[PDB]
Amino acid sequence: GSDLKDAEAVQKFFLEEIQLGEELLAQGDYEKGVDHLTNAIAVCGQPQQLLQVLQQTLPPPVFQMLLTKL
Amino acid sequence: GPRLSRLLSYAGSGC
Repeated sequence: GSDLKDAEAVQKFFLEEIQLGEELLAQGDYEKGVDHLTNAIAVCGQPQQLLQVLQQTLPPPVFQMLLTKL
Repeated sequence: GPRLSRLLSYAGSGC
């Protein structure tokens, strides 16, 4: 009930942040792009799989900066 | 909400 609403709000934010971030990376804004991806990672309960996926899809120096941000 | 694309992406993330 409220549990569904809680989960809905997180799932919307998660996908919206990843999609905003992806678009900023396409636009060559890595700075703001990574900031949004770190918002998606923040709401991720168990992020290790997500981080391994990001590591496959990002240049390593960018993955590395992302880690330094969390 | 719920939307399939949010459900799928979240399931795909393993989060």
